Amino acid sequence: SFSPDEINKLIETGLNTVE
Amino acid sequence: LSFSPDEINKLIETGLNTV
Amino acid sequence: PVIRVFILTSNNPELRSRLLLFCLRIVLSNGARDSHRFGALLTMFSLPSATMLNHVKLADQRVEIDGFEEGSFRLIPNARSGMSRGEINAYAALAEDLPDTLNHATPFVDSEVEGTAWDEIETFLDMCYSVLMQAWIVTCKIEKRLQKYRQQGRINPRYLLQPEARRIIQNVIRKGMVVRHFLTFELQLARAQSLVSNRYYAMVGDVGKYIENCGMGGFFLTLKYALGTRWPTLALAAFSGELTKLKSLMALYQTLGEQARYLALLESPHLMDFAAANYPLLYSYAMGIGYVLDVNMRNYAFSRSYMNKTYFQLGMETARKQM
Amino acid sequence: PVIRVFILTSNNPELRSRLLLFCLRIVLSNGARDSHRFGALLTMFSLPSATMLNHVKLADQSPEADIERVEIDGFEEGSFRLIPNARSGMSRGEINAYAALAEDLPDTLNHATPFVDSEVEGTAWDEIETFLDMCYSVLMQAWIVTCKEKRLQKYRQQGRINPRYLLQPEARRIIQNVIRKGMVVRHFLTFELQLARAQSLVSNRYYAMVGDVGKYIENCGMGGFFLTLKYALGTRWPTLALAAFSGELTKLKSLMALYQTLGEQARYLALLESPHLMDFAAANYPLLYSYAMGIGYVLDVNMRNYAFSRSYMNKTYFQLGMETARKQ
Repeated sequence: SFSPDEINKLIETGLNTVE
Repeated sequence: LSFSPDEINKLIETGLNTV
Repeated sequence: PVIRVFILTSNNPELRSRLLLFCLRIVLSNGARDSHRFGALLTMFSLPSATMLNHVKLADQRVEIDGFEEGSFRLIPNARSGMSRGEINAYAALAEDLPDTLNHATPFVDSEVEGTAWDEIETFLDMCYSVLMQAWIVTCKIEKRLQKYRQQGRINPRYLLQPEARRIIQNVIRKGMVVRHFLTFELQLARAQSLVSNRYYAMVGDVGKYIENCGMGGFFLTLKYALGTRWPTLALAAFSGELTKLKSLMALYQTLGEQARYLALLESPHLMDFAAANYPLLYSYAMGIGYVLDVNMRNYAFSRSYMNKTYFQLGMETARKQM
Repeated sequence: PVIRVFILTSNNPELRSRLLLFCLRIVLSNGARDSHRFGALLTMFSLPSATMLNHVKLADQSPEADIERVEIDGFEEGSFRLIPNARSGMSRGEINAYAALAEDLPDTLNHATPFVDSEVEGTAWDEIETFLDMCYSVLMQAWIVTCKEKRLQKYRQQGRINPRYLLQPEARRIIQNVIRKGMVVRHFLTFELQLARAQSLVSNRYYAMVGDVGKYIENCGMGGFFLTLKYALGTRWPTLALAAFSGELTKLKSLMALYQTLGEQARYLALLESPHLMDFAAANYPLLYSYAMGIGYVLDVNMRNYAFSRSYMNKTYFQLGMETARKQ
């Protein structure tokens, strides 16, 4: 169901929201 | 000069029965 | 606890076929022990694989390459450059020790398969690929996959195994950590091409798509719908804990590298670290967002006990309001 | 930056030869960057290897780039201009830059060629035997300098490296330093050494020569460790129960358990520059190393050449070792 590539790893979303 | 695999040079942990 | 992998000294297809049908019987025999089943199963998987044979030599990770097959059976027992008389008769007895649930004392649904003259290379490779493809199908996550691989010609119906013979192979692979360790290498070589889609490795790559990232569905759906949107509701304080937890899980996937896509098959203890139960709020938020955005999300299960009913509705409301 | 590995759409020997010599000139050029030399060198090693070709994958977080396919080079020699296909993603500016790098050889190379013979690059690479002899000859010269004196005279006399394709010494040293700086290059070389060891290629002339070179590379810096295991410990000498050995015996137990734990990385500790390499140095067990050298001094005919002035050499436990193996 998912491609063998993970640009989905948005750690940037994580560290932005834990300000 | 060099050693092949077949590292039978692990008879020695039984050679460590003196431990 | 010795795992013996049989290697032959000749390409002639009649000997290759007899070795596979001999190893298949050991895997399915009543009296054999796991160690015997793991080694016979590795012998079957390595016959079409010059690369797995190159990982069976002293490697990997134990496995002794019993090999030394001159080696045609006299009938059902071997002739070894390597070992003893008593093991020849013991292995020969194990090959004729099938359970009564298999009709006509044969693993195949067609009683006259083993009697076939394995004269030519194509009748062995068609037999070898059909048997191994039925093995590959039961090694992860079968109802209708066989119907697909039958119509696509990946399994010759003449070489179908009886259902009991498939289920025993399924559990032997399940119990065999060493067997699944060598299966990962075949999947890794399946992708990155082989011989303009070698008929075997093209089929393995196809089966690979099912095995890779098995059990990571909730993890990737959460990364997609909850963290791919970057919507203001992510800053709710009830997400703060699961936010950092998903950040370590993402770091963990990157650190594992090649083994990351094979956690379920490799029996990694890290696999259930990725389960949705460890971040049930952001998971319910992601499912609500996916319910609205993606048409394929319904009907999903949504029957998990840790699914939060209100955070699912927050996700729906956050996603629906693209107005 | 990007590590560019060019590969072909054709089994054409002349194209395989031109790509080889193109890449060789990029490794030796004055103006190339380390990333250009690493990729140009991996391209050379990959030409006779189907395995390394499958190892170079962009899929999983690549610093590698296949550049994807290259059809042919510019036809007139002196035009090192690549011709990539669609979905290649290479801009004209980069084809001229690469063509300029292939002509920018240092002045220490006589006749502006990497080879001692000035008429080698001008050879018509018509037949696959002319390429394969050339490809194997220069790749072999790169394998000898990967190691950590003149084995060229050996390999020339015996199984072939063709003197016609001898590199000039300045070209060899530059390749040697690129391999040393390139961790990525040495990472792929281990897969070739592993493949030469497990042989379905016993008849392949290239992997046979790689496996012989690999005998020198594999377990480099492990001699003192394996000799100690062989002599001090290959048999149950009763002097092993001396209390002065009690500490080093457990040390070698952890060292041997370490060798098993690392698996196949254990064979290439010096090549991959692993910190664990020094853990196997004899200075961590000087008493037993001294005891094993004495045993092997009287037991083996060949150990006249090895015992050469070690700082931690005890010289008293050396005498205990020879007296233990003196009479059996």
